[PDB]
Amino acid sequence: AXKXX
Amino acid sequence: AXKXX
Amino acid sequence: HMELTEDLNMELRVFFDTNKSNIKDQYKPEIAKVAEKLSEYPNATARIEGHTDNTGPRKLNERLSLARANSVKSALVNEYNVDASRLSTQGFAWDQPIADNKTKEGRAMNRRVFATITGSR
Amino acid sequence: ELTEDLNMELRVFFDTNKSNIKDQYKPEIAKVAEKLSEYPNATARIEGHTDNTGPRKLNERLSLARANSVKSALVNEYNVDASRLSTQGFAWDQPIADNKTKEGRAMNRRVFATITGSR
Ligand SMILES: [Cl-]
Ligand SMILES: [Cl-]
Repeated sequence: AXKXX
Repeated sequence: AXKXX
Repeated sequence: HMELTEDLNMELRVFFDTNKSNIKDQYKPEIAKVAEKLSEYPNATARIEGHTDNTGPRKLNERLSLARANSVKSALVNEYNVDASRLSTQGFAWDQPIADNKTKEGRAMNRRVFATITGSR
Repeated sequence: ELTEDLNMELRVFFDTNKSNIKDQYKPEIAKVAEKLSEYPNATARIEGHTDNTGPRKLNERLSLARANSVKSALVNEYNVDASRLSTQGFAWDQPIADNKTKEGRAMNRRVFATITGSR
């Protein structure tokens, strides 16, 4: 469920 | 100047 | 963002009486529509080609076939204010039959003008 | 006789881990809908993507959710018939830019919809 960047 | 048919 | 294109393709068929190159009112509605689509597709152009059946002098028919193509162009240019630079005309005399010249029906079919409209927007 | 061929390419972009459609794209989507209404035989191929960050499974679902979000707008916000729209997600398998820069990742978080059809 948790991407980042 | 003159086709027919 | 988004890209969009619409390609137009259409063919008009006009038929004439023997040794006649006049546009019969029977095809005016057909012509009116071509003009409308030429308006909807400002970049659209037309390749107008006239023909004749195989009766009569060769030269008479070469001139008659062209006269028939120019008659349809004149309808678009004069009656429908279409830009003449968008319409090309050519005569093929009796070189491109679509029907039997030995029959009355075939000759009627050969006395024609075929117009191909193509364009994009 | 006559025919008219319709070809469209719609591109929608998303923020990280989101599948919501920004207002800036709404107008484009309305244009697509309009054309789909003018060309009843036209269909749309909606494909979603993600950048290379995060879990594989998450991106598989997210990319699909992104294509479906664009379809949902079309169907519920623009009266487009759902039966005429296809959707699919490709996770991070089809990048259009390098994921090593923030601009490239921005470009990969998207949905491309190709509309085709004649009348
Ligand atoms: Cl006829
Ligand atoms: Cl962007």
